[PDB]
Amino acid sequence: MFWKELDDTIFNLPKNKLLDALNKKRDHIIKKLNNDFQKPWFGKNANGVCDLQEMTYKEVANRLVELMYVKKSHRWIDVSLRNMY
Amino acid sequence: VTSFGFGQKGAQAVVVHPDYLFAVLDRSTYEEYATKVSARNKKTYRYM
Repeated sequence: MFWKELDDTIFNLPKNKLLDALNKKRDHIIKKLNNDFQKPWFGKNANGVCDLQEMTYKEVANRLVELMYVKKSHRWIDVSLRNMY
Repeated sequence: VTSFGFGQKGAQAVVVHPDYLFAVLDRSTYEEYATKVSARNKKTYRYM
């Protein structure tokens, strides 16, 4: 349902209104990428959601282990994501 | 810092270390101060 909300509003726009609509809809999009959608927002500093450039390198790396390594089954999602980390 | 100019224009500054400012203020004010500096340092880091 969140896929459809971005289809009627953001994704049908042309290129000139695309970057402006994402700026005004930003913290609302970040709200349901974390809550509703399967691909989360990557930025997470001091348990606060954030932008990417306000994260340290260690919490950038530990968030890559959080979102690409399955700790319950001790395996990666992909080898090519292991070759990304 | 002394500077001598044309037209009989001499000058002198004296530049004291910051730690002699950071001992006229108590423990509550300093450790509240050092946080906003560490906040601004990372924010100016991203800007620079």
